[PDB]
This record gives sequence, C-alpha cells and structure tokens, in this order.
Amino acid sequence: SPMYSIITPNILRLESEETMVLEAHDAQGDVPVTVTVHDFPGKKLVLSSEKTVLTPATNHMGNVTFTIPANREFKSEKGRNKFVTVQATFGTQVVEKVVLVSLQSGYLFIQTDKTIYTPGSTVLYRIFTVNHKLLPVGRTVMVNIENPEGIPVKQDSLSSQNQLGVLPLSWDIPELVNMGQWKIRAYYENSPQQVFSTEFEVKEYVLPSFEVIVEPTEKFYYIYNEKGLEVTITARFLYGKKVEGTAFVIFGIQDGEQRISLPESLKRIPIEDGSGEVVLSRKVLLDGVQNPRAEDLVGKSLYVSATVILHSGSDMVQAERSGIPIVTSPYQIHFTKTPKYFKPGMPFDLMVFVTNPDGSPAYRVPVAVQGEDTVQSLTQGDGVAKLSINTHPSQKPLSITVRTKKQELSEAEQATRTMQALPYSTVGNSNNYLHLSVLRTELRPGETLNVNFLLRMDRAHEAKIRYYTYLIMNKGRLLKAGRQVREPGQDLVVLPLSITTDFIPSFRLVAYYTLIGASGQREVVADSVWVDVKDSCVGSLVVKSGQQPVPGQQMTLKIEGDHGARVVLVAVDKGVFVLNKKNKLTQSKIWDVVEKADIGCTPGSGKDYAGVFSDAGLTFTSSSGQQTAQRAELQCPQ
Amino acid sequence: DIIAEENIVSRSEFPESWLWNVEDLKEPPKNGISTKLMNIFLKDSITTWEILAVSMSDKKGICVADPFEVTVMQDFFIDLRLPYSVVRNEQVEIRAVLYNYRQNQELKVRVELLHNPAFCSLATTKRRHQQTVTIPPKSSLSVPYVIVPLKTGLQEVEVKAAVYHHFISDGVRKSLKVVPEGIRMNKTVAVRTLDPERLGREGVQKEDIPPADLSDQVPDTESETRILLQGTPVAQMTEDAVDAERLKHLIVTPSGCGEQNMIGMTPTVIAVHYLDETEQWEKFGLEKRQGALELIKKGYTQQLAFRQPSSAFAAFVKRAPSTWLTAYVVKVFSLAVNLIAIDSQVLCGAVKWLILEKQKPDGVFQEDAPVIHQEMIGGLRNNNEKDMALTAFVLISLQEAKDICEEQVNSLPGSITKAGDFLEANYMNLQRSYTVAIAGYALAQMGRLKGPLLNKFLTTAKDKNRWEDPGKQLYNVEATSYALLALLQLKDFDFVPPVVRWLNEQRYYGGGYGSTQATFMVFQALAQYQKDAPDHQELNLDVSLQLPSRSSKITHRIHWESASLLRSEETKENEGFTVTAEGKGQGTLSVVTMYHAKAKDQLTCNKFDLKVTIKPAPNTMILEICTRYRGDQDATMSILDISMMTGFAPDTDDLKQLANGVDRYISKYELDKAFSDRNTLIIYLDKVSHSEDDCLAFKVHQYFNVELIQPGAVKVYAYYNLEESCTRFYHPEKEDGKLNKLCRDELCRCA
Amino acid sequence: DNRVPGDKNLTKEGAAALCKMKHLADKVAEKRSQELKDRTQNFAGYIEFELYRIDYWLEKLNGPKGRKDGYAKLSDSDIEKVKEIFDKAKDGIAKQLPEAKKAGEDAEKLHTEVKEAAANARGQDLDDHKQKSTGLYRVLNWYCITPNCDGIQFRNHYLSVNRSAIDCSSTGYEENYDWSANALQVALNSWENVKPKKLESHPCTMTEEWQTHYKETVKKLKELEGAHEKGRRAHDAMLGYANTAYAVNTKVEQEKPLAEVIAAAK
Repeated sequence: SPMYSIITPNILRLESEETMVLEAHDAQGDVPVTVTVHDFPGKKLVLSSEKTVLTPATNHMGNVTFTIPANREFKSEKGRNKFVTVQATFGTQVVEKVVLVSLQSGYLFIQTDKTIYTPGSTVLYRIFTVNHKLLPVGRTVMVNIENPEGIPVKQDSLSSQNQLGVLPLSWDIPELVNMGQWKIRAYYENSPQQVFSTEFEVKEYVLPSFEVIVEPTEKFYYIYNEKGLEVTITARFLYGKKVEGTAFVIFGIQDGEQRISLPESLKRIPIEDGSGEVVLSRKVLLDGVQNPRAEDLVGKSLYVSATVILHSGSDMVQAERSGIPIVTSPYQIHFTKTPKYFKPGMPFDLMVFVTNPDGSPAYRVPVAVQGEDTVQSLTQGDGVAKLSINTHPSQKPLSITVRTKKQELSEAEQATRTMQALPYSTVGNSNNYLHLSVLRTELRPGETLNVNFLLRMDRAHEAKIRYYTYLIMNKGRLLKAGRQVREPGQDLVVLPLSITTDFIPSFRLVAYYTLIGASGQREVVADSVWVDVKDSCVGSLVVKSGQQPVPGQQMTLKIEGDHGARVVLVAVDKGVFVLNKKNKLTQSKIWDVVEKADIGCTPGSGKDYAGVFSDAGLTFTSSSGQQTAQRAELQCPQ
Repeated sequence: DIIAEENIVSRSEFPESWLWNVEDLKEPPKNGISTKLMNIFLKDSITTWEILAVSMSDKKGICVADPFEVTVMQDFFIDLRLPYSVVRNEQVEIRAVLYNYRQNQELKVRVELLHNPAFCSLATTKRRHQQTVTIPPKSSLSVPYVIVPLKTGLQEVEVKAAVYHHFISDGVRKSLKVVPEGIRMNKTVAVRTLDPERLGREGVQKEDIPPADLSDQVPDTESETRILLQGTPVAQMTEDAVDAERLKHLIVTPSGCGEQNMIGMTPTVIAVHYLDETEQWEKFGLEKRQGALELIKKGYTQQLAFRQPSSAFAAFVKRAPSTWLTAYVVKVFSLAVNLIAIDSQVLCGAVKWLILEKQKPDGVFQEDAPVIHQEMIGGLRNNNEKDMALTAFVLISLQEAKDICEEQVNSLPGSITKAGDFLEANYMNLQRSYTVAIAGYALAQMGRLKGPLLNKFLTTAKDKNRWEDPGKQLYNVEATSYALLALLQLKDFDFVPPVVRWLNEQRYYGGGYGSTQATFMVFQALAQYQKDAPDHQELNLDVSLQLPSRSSKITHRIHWESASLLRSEETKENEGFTVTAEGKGQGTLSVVTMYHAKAKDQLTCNKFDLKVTIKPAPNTMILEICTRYRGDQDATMSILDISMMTGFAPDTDDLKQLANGVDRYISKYELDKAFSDRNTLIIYLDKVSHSEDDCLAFKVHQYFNVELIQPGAVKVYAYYNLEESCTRFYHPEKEDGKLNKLCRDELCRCA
Repeated sequence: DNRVPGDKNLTKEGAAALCKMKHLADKVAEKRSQELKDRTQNFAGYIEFELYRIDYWLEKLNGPKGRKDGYAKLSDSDIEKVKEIFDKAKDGIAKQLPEAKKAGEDAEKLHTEVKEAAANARGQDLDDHKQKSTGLYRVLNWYCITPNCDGIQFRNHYLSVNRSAIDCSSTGYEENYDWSANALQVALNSWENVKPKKLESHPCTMTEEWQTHYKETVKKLKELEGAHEKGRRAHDAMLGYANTAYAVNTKVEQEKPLAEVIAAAK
C-alpha cells in the first residue's frame, strides 16, 4: 500500500515562500496532489492553495511552494501563538499537520555612520530591510530613537518599497540632550514583538591623534606561570607613524560584572619607537586579592587599562584590554557541535570543538579519547576535529571523555571534557539505523562534499531499501531535496553533493528511508548531520584604490561587486573607533543573527525518527500515522 | 624667502564622517562582477579614513565589504588640539603641535596665530603673534597659545605656518564651542496625573503648568521644557479558564437513537467550541482536533437520519416531532456552523416549522411530544412555569439561528418580537430561579431586559453570585450559566466576577447521565466570558495642550493598543500652559526643564590646588610650583604639565636634579632635547600630599627676547581624570597671570 | 429664555420638579416614542403574519399533498367542516387588518411629532454665555445666578465661568419608569403648584416659554399612546379567531377525532 507523506518546516513565516516537499512511497502511476493552508482552529480562510502531480519521472517526489499572506487576524491577542493546518490531498487520501506560524518575517540591520556623537551633531543612520533569506524586501518599518532613560525621542514610519532595501535617515541631536548609550529601535509594523536595535554613544570628545593597542603576550594567564602576565603596549599615530611618550598601566581582576583594581600594579613605562612592555608579577596578582589560594583565581578574568600621554603633553588616549581569562589549561573543549545521540553498534563521530580561552578556535591541537589514545585527530582551521569510536549494541548511555594531547604541555595542563550520548531509539526494537558522515574539512562554496549514507539493518529486509530521501535545510528553509539511489547488497553509498554560495553559513542535511518491517508496521528511520560552511558574502564586494594622498587630493576609488546591486558607502576617521569601536556592522554579525534565528538547535539525530526531524526543524506526516510531535515554542528548549 | 601669510590656504574641513553616499553598480559585468570608479575628494583631516561599503542585491542579498583604509599624509603639518568647549570668560591655553616627518631635514618654521575679535590674545589687528621655531627631523614641537573667549557659540581659531627656504606651508582653522559660564541643570516643573473620570469634573480635567522658576538661569541662555504624556495601562482581573485536561473525557463518539445521538454529540461540540474560544489546543494536543471534528461530523450525519419530513425531529421517525428536541438540535447546529459544513436548508426548515406550526398566536410555544429521555432537558425536568421556560428556550434557539436563517425565513423577526412581548408581559410573576435566569437571557438577547425586568433579574441572585434553587445542583449550575450569559449580554461586568468564581469553584467539568444541558450551557457561558470579558481597564484618553508659544491647540490620543507609547512634546520656551484631558484611562503627565544655572561653587580646580609663582633669580627667573590634593588621601600619580612663556627655557641642570629626585620622574626624551626649543615640559609626580603643599622649583632664563611675553601655563591632574584638572598661569609682569581685559557688566573687552 | 422678577426664591422642591420635567422629556425624546411606534406597527405585522399562517394551513388542507401530509386522515365531511372553520377565522382576522394598518400609519407621523416636540422642550444644554441654551436646559442653566435660590447643588463644569446650572443628579428623584401622558401631566402640575409666580411688574425667575413645547408634547404623546391602544385593541380581536384557527390545526395534526376538532374550535 502506498505511503503518502509531506515534509515542511515546523515554523512557517508570514509572507515568505516557504517550501514543502511531497512524496508517495510505493505509489504506482501519477497521483494528483492538492495543498491547502487554512487558519487554525477556525479552518475558515484558505490562506493559500497549490496543485501539482507526482510522476515516476520525478520518482514520485515533488515540492510545492506557497506563501501565506499576513492577514490581520494574526495578532498576539493575549501572547498566545497561532497555527495553520497544512492540508495535502493525495488523490483521495488526505494528510494534514498543524504547524506553528511565526510573525517575524525578516531582519533589520541598523548602520550608524559613527559609533559616537557629540551634542548638536547629526546622526546619520540606515536601516536594511531583509527577509529571512537575507534578500532585500519592501515593507513598512518604523524606527524610534531612544533616550538613555528609555524615553523615545523621535518616532518615524517608512516604507522601503521605493528603495532596494536601504532606508537612509537622519536626526539632529539637541544641544541639551543627556549623555549616555542612546539607542535606535526599529521593527516591521507587522511584527512589533521583535525589535532590532543598535546603540550609539553621545559624549563630548575631541578625536585623539593616535591609537593605543594593549596586547597580552599570550591572551591568557596560566595560573602557575611564575613569569607573570606580560603585556605589550603599542601606540601609533592614526596616519601610520609610531608614537613616543609615556604610558600608565594598571591591572585589575574582573569576576562577572564586579571589578577589582590592583593599586600596586600601577606602573609607569616609557613608550619608545611606538612600543613598550610591562609585567604583572604573580606576587602582585596574588597579594592584590589577599592571597587566599592560587586555585581561587581560576575562572576570573584580568583586564589591563593603559593610558598613553605624548611627550608634548598635547594629547592623551586610554585603551583597555578586558577579558584575559585566568586558566589552568591553555585550551577549552566544547561539544556544542557534536550529536548527542548515537546509533548502537555503529561508529559514533564526535565533532569535538576545542578553542582558546578567549573563544578563538585553536589550530592543530591534538585531541584523543580516554582509553583509545591510539587514535588521535588534529583540529582544522575552524578548531573542529573529528573522532570516530566504535559502540556496542548496549542500549545504555555512553560516557565519552576527550583530552587535548599537545606535546609541549604537562599532563595537568591538558583540557578535558565529558558528555553523555543517549541511544537512538528504534521503532519496534528492529535495530534498523541510518548514519550520515562527512569528512570535516574547511568546507567552502564551490567544493564537492561526499556525504556517506551508512545503512545497518537486518539482512532479511536489505533488498527492500532502494533509495534514501534527503533534505537540505539552510537558514530555516528547505534549500534542496532529492533522492539517492541504492542497490541491494550496497551497504554504503556516497552522495556527491555540490555546494554553492546558497549553503552559507551552515546547512543541516536530513536523510531517511522507509520500509514495511516486522509485523507489517511502517518503519521510518531518519538521521541528520550538521555541516558548517565557511562564512563569507554570498556575493562579493571589494573596495580598493583605483590608482600617499595629501589632504584635499582627488582620489579614484574602485568598487567592484554584484551587478545591479545597490552600494552604500561611509567614511569614518579612525580616531572615532579609538573612542568607541563597539556596535560596528560586520558580515560576521549578520551571520551571527541568522544562526541565532535558526529553527533547529541540535547538531545531529535525536532520540527517535520523530526527534530527528523535530530537532532539524522539519515536520514529517504520513498516511500511516507516522508523525513528529507538535512544536509549540518559537525559541527551542533551553 | 618665505610664503606670505595671505597666500597660505587654510585647511578647514574636518568632518568626523563623510562620503555618506549611495551608488548603484550598472557597468557591464566581467566574469560576473561589475566595477564602478568614484572620484572622491579627500577631506582636510590628516588621518586614516576607514571606508565601509555595504551592498544589497535582489539576488545575492546583503554583503558587507572588508573596510578599506585610506591614509592621508603630509610631510609637514600642524595639529590644533582644541578642547571641546571653553567658558565665556575663562582664560584657556591651546596647543598647536607642529610635525616634521622629513627623514633627515631640519625645518625653521614661522608660526603665527591670526587675530579674531571673538578671542582676546597677544594677536591684534595691528600686529600679528608671530613666532620662529625649529623642528628636528622626525620630531614634533608644541607651541602654546593663550586665548580668552569673548562670545558664545561656535568660534573659529586659525593658525598658519610656513617653512624658510622651502615652499611648504600649512594652516588649520578649527572651531570651539564657547559656552556660558554655567552648568547644565534640570528641574521638574510639575508631575501631575491625568484621570478625567476620577480627578476631573464633568468628564474633563484641566491642568495648568506654572512657568519654571529659573532664578539661577544664566542670562541669554537657551532653555528647553520637555513634556511627556505617558499613558499608564491598567490590567483587568480575569478568572482562570478551565484546565484543558479536565475536558479530556468530554470528547466521545456519538451513537444511539435520535435522542441518544444528541446526548453523545453535544459534549463533543461544546468541548471543541470551548477549546477554540480559549485556544487551549496547545496543551490538549493540536492533533486531537481532527478526531473531534470527525466525531462531530459523524454525529451530525447520524442525526440527519432522524430528520422528519416536516424538517422537525423526534426520538424515532414514527414518533411525533418534539418541539424541545427540534429547538435543541437547532441550537447545537448553530454552535456547529463555524465548525463543520451544515446544510443551512435543514436549520432554516426547522426554524420555519417551529415558527409556523408550534407557536401560539399570542407567541407561546407548545410542546406536544415530551422527550423520551426526560433527563436530557436538564432544568426543565421539573417545571411549573413550563410555558415560559419552553418559550425562552425556543427563543434562545431562534435568536442564535437568526443570523443564519434571517434571509431565508422572513417571518422570523415577527416571531421573535411576539415571544419577547409575551415574556415581558409575565416576567414579573416568575418564581423559580431557573425560569427567571433563562427568560432573562432570552430577553437580553434582544435588548428588552431593562427597568423592572432587570431589577427582578438581578434581585433573584442568591448571594449575588448564583441563581440557586433547591434541588439537583446541575439545574442550579445551568441557571447560573444562563444568568452569566445574560449578564455578559448586558455588559454588566461588575457583577460577572463573583458568578464566574462560583462556577469555577463548583469544579464541574461535565459528565454523563443528566449532564447534557448543564455541560453545554456552563461551557458555552465560560467560553463567552473568556471571549468578551475585558482584560484591561478601558484607556481612551484624549489630551491636548494650550501653549502660548504655540499658534494652535496641540493634541494627542492614547488607546489601550498604544498606552505604552511615551508620547512627548518639546518646547524651547519657558511659559505657563494649560493641559486638558478627556475620556477614560490614566496617564502621568510629566514636565521637566533644562537650562544653564549660574555656578554654585568652584566650577573648576576643585580636586587640586596650584600655587604657581615666578620671581627674578638672585635674564633669568626662578619658577616655583606648589601643589596639594584636596581629598582624604594622596593622589595616586599626577602629571604636572608646564608650558613655558615665550623666549624662556628651563635650565638643563635643574631638570636633571629634579629627574634624579625621589618622587619625580622626567622622561629621558626631555633631558636629551637641546636647551632651546624645550618650551613645553612634563614632570611626572608619583604622589602629591593632601595634607601639605608639595613644592618644586627650577631656574628658567631667556634664550630669546621678544616684545611681548605670552603668559606661561601649568596644568596638574591625575593620570585617569584629565577632565578634572586644575590650571594656573604665571607672568613676570602681570602678576595675576591673566591677560588684560575689562569686563564691564560681565562683557569683557580685550586690551 | 430671559429672567423676570418673581414671587419667591426657588425651593429645593421646585428644582426637583424641574429636573423631573427635564428627565421625563429627555426619556420621551429618546426611547418612549420609538418604543410606542414600534409596538404599534408590530400589531399590523402580526395580523398579516396570522393571515399568512391561515393561508399556509389552508394550502396544507388543499394543495399538492392534501391527501398525504398528515391531514390525509380527514374525510370529505371533515374537510368541509375544517374549511368552514378556517374560512370563518380568515374572515374574522381580515376584518381587523385595516384598523391596525391605520393605527400604525397614524403612529408613524405621531412619532415624528412627539420626537420633535420633546427634543425642542429638552433643549441642547449649550454654553449660554457664548451660545444660548434651550428649553428646560436653558431654564436650569440660567435660573439661579449668584441669593435667588437657596438649598441647591450646582454643576461643577469648567465652562461655568458665570453660570450656576442645577445639578439634577443631586435632586434625588426616583428613577421610576412610568413615562405615560399622565407622567408628564402630573409632573407639570407639580411644577405649576411649586412654580414661583411671576411678579406683575425682588427675586428673579425664568420665563415659561418652554411650556409651549412641553405642553404640546403631552398632547401629541397622548395621541400616540391612543393609537397604540387602538392597534392593541385590534390585536385583541384577532386572537379570538386566531386561537380558534391554531387549536383546530393542533388537534388534527394529533389525528384526534372530529368531535374533538369541532369541540376544540368551539
């Protein structure tokens, strides 16, 4: 008997081209399919309707695209969510699923020409309107300039349909304003629940003539290092030449929001040839906190405050290097990227992530598993190393411990971490499993990724699996879907997946198969793998000189990028960033926003086939009752 | 052999940000990339510009380019280190820093400060403040200038320089924000509360905001008054809804004869309706709705089997039609209209049959075939005023089906009006609480419930919370639900809370035998309460301001949907004005004023004390500096900046002696510098006592003679709070150290 | 509209009477007239509805399925007797239709008359010192300027620069719902009894100009109420025949014997 099923994201976004994939396992001949979306629980309005046909030429698999209009009925009446009953009619059979709907349908990025302003100056800022795919979108957005006390001083409403997603704006700071961290808040009129904001400081200042860089020698303090923390003060004029002067350096211990300053650490050093060196002796650090015990300092972060004064005395600059962790191990191991569920009796792949205490990925640091130190792996440029370990068919929690094994460190300095991986529950205790695996290189667009489909299951039914269905989720949407063929007696097959720029920043590949197993029940076995693609502009944009300049000179500036794109420029004196370098717009933040807005928040398979899809963000519904548990929270657990 | 002053163009454009421009790429692509060339003009600032480019494409989305850095540079230039702001009449010193970055060339530089009427300085319209200096290669020199601002607002300071034997020159014209001799301060003019219904009169409230005192306001100073019309939304208490899990047993498959089918289907219909209204499906499980709807559809199909030819209904086809059963079926289907696809023909035919065949001319409905299951009719099980109860029940059903079958049955309004008239003609004579409640709901459905009718309806309530009547408590619950529905119809929300509280406290979640009518009615009433009960105190304030400075009546409106918004107004004037508020709601009108108040105490030089003096040595002079820290402890580390007067330089030996001191440190850079050109000096102090005057002194003597000697300056401050410095001036002749000026009536004339 | 010398200061009873006048006039203007017109026209509605029901019953007796739809049990003699009774009932009901229609038509214009009269009597309650008020509102607002009125509570309106308008809510009159012609007439009589007399040619008092409209309202409202009575009377006549028509239909649908059917009508 045919098994009709539909797969769609478990969160739908208003006014967006959400994609849904339909399939007819074991179907014969063409089958017309009708997709309808109704309000829930009303079931009164047909927000959308689509139709298509599944044919053998397409392997009885096809996608349907629909966009639910942003009807005014969708409101946070009392904070409750809203739902829509996706309903698909496979000829006579009807398959329907209730899917959560999220109103927030895009992002707003706010760029201010400067990070700090003086009273009476004009705040020039832009708002970028982009849907969840980061493409330009025309919608009505309203922005509020917020006083530090929280009073909205200026309120505007604008529509971006006349521009290619950029909304220039301005505001003149009154001379009588109050100082502090002013805020700009903006949100689409259709989703007041989500407000995007950016902070710009208002302060009285004069641009400094040079920048001061405080660079610790090792970007951390090893609590047993008797040499003490060594810091190099580097000062140079903004126009490139080196500084000469005197610098005052004071160290302090920070624990959470609280700060302690070590008065004994205050040292005066001469800055010659633009650089100078200062040392925070361990004795001073210990005595500054009443010397309770060496270990008591672990976990607390030092900070260095440096003030540089030119020998002419005409200028002064203050710079701080906060967050210099005090650690006993030079490395930290994170399991944030590993799957927390394992397939018994099959290899388990750990994407152990080891980083320096400051959070920067570590490079070429060996890692190993306790009890199996014979096998070791080295981190890639992104700090992720892959470790494979066999597992027994035990159906019991698996405890795994990894240890950095760098040659130059003592055993006590090696970082370590532990985690538990729960067994993957198999329907009907049929011990049928699917396992995806990828060779974790520094993946970048333009490469070909060989995804391996490893199948373990009883020989009595091996011939019934003749294709694996797979889906690729990116930015919370089905980027692609397709089927990989398999032959009987072929336990492993490789899918030569080609990667375009669309896959940036990461894509969660989900795969599964289905069969009529023991007792004729309909078994569905699914697995997921999370793959990271190096972050970069999906397009490109390079600014370079088209030809040093003297003041007032004409300069030919060359801009090269995507054809037909709208380019918005801004020039800022570097002196501004000396005073305040926070809240700068950068491509990394854009990807950070996208990643934090992903609908699935697990790196791999779940407890069962339902968990696999739910964790990846996909719903799966079938004629034979196979379903994923309902999702009722926009922010996923914890 | 020097560039004339007039010929030196002056750099004046120093924007901190520029090139705020939008460019669209349109050139023919090459290899999928298009290039655009821009001819930008670099501003006059000598710094490293950072150019950040963001591009948006309809296909490639957003992209942020790696910032590009342009380093504007020049072999020789001057940088003016002007403070952000200065006081209207406080003598201040500014430093012009000359840079010579020529790898191996020493420069003789003529530097002068141009005269501005806005500033008092050594420069005058008759003679310019010239000065000849020498700058070693790859070095810097600072020439101090003493100026006294004289006019508020932005003022421009211009400095020009030229190099002997070279065609190299530079000149800078920056701007200072001269401010009055005061400190910004804010005062709360008034903080009122707007509440027309409670604090106003006749529905309106008038407030008058007195003009701010501002006795300390400095003359000719800008002032601003800010008005905030903050709304204060007030939440309204709302009783909790029935927990979803309690309803788990209501959903049941319908079955049995025409009567039993109603028994089975009605709890499912009412449970589904309640869940839809309260939106409890999330906890109940979103999937179960499909099964519930399928069961409802099955029940409807089964019920249609018993539809008699005349569109009526009965327990069996052969049995005569029952008026009550038909009315109940109409009620249930009307509830199911928005759940499943019911044939409007069946409902309208039943309504038409009821109106035409089962209503007396006077308007009374009559029942001739009592229902088989007497427990079904709930509170009608025992009746004395049966006519009135049955008429009210039928009228409720007809009113519910009105909007569906009004167009199809033209006679319906007449029947409804006749029934209402009959009810009014006898409402006063009712005895049972159940009958009173049901008839009250029937009347309220058409707005006839008023005056003595409403008085009797409310009076019958036991304990002002329930229409109890001794007997089976299910009948009491049914009557209370009817009364609650009537009250919700009347909008009397001040009486509902106790009734809903009593209903919830009864903790009744439906049941089986003899629980159909009670379950249906109680759940419908609770759903209606959740739908219609107000969760927020009404907030529709309409407010206005009458400002004499304003030519028109400014106004604003605040609704519950916009209460949180902090609507505000700004005024650049100090005056009394009147604020008028109307409508329901609440709001905290707040008015504050900002201004520059005359100084209360030493506005500057509070942390430190300076005692600079200069005396002839036993030309040469002995400069003596004494310092103290006004505080509880010694200063951690202080910078003692000294600016020598024109033509005087410190004695090398004395500096070496001081540098060789215990608590004082002087950079090797200064000691190595030649005797001449050491016009600026810095002495670093490890500590300065707070209980005593720490003093130092060293010889200073002329290396060059000039017509007029600009006063020297001394500045002291801790290494971390330069803004909290103290400064002093010294001069061999003008003992005070201040430039001559006549401040008639607090307006100072240079001299 | 304008003040004049009077006989005495306005006692609290006089203010209460004036407020009663104003309240009754306003209620008549808003609700009572509309209610009367609607209930009058409803009689003409009901009489026609009963004609329609009679026609429907006759069609059931004779028509496409007279011999199948329940009535089939009737024999020809029963058919004839039922026809006789139904025709008699039809004649009786028809005899009353023109009276009800005439009453409704009269009430139609009487409603406009009373509405206009009462609204004019009530007044608009405008700010007199800028725009003169009207009717009993004019009287209440402009009477007790400030020693001519002792024992009153005045409105606290911010528009009361130089006005002492009586606050009617403070008079404490009962909110009785009797709004008949006598209701206005009785209160009018009370005012006259307590109304201070106009001095021939001392305390001041307000002119009685408003009485022109108010007194008229009583006249018309009496007529409107009379029309309602006329229609109501017609409505009563129809029930005598209509109930007979309904009873016979009920018995036959129960398949009861003719003797009961004839007896039930009689």
